[PDB]
Amino acid sequence: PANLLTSLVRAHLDSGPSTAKLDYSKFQELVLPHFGKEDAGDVQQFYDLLSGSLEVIRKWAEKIPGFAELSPADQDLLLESAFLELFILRLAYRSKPGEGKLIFCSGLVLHRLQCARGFGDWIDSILAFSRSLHSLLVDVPAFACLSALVLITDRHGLQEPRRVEELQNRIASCLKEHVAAVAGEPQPASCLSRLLGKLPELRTLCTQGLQRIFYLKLEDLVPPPPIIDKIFMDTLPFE
Amino acid sequence: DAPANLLTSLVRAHLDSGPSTAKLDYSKFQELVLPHFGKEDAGDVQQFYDLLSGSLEVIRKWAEKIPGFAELSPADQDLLLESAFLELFILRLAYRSKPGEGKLIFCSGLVLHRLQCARGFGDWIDSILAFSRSLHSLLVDVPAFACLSALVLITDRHGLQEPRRVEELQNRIASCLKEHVAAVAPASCLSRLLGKLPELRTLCTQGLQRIFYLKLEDLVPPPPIIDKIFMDTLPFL
Ligand SMILES: CCCCCCCC(=O)c1cc(OC)c(OC)c(OC)c1CC(=O)OCC
Ligand SMILES: CCCCCCCC(=O)c1cc(OC)c(OC)c(OC)c1CC(=O)OCC
Ligand code: NA
Repeated sequence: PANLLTSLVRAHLDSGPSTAKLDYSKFQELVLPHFGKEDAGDVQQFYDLLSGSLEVIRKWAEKIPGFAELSPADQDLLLESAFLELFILRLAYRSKPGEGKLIFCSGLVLHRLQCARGFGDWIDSILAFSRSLHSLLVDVPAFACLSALVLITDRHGLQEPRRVEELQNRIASCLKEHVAAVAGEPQPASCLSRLLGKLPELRTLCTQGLQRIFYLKLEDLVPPPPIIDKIFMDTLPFE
Repeated sequence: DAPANLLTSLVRAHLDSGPSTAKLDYSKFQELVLPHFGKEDAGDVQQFYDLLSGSLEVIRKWAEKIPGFAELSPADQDLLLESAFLELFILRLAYRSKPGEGKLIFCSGLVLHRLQCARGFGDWIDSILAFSRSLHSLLVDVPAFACLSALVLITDRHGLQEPRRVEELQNRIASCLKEHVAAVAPASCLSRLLGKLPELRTLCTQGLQRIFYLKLEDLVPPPPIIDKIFMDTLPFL
């Protein structure tokens, strides 16, 4: 149970690596003593980790009941506008901040110190958020709704903002009755307002992502892939 | 007119572009403010912008005083000014500041404590004060600095209509600087100074990032000419 809750759960679990398909062939806890200060390699990896999730988040979104029923312009705006947030949220939930382990959606496992030069201090902020997310001890169905709710949310330029809002309300309702379905002791709506407290912090983290990309576009060692670029420019709110 | 003529003009342009020890404005200064670090409100951001704008109006009038500059084409004067503004704002602020006391001293005469700049400027201001210490330790005298800042401005820029008249004027100020440093008694102070250029370069980048961040945040609109400088400098636009 139940039918919305189970589709979400399935779309979530299907959009990422099983425990058995994790790839450690690249993971090095020891690296340094060095920097890039930015090397091409760092930057090209940063961007490749980013692009990797694109196709994955896009197929995940399609399995959300109702998402395929929004206008195609609305589907593309939600996806573009939520991309960085979904990338951070899913990374944060997937990773293991106690050990400094980042686990990407391909299955690829990397150490923080392997990510540092590419992501800059951003990786540290993501890790902090992941530490905080972990201690909320959020279950899979709660997570399945939370990420869906990051995607399905009001955005400037929506064609059918009311239909996006009814789809979001179904999801929030599903969430609310699921975290109340674990009743004793909590049943609180404290659990709830704590998990929902994680969305603004996420938006703040996304801004830090846009900051890193601005910085890398500035130095121009290696251009972003056009779809990341398009999201950067389509979502920077300023002729 | 008819001592030291180009040099005299440079010094005189320099000195009239900034405050006398007597004209320092302690009216907003507080030796201790307790800021909420990492965040900023509209008065913070507006002061940051005003500080940038007033600096550019002042750099404009100083430039009008460099012999030859005001006879460059209008578009050339604009382009030189817009292209060097961040460099000049950082170099001039660091040169007159008092980092041993956490004091930023702007061209208008406004004195502000590092703590007071934290919210508008973010980390950038701390890094500018590092460059102040770095600059101050080279003991660049005022006539050397008059020539140096002027050479930051007068330099090749892509899109000049009259690049050779700019290079002609660049040659004039270099010969002028050389005469001066030879009149005041290998890898030289200038070589040493050129060695600080990467610091200045990074501080300009850090300025461009702070402005990006604040535009993203959008508490208040930026001044048009500052916004145009930010936008013109982006190599991807
Ligand atoms: C390489 C750095 C060495 C340390 C010197 C620091 C610069 C300085 O405080 C200074 C000292 C002067 O007197 C010697 C002077 O001329 C009157 C001068 O120009 C206005 C300045 C510069 C200035 O920007 O102040 C105006 C408010
Ligand atoms: C044209 C593309 C060049 C990109 C390089 C970084 C641009 C920058 O930081 C900058 C931007 C400006 O305008 C935004 C500007 O004038 C205010 C300025 O003063 C020299 C600098 C400083 C500078 O160019 O030297 C250190 C980097
Ligand atoms: Na992902």
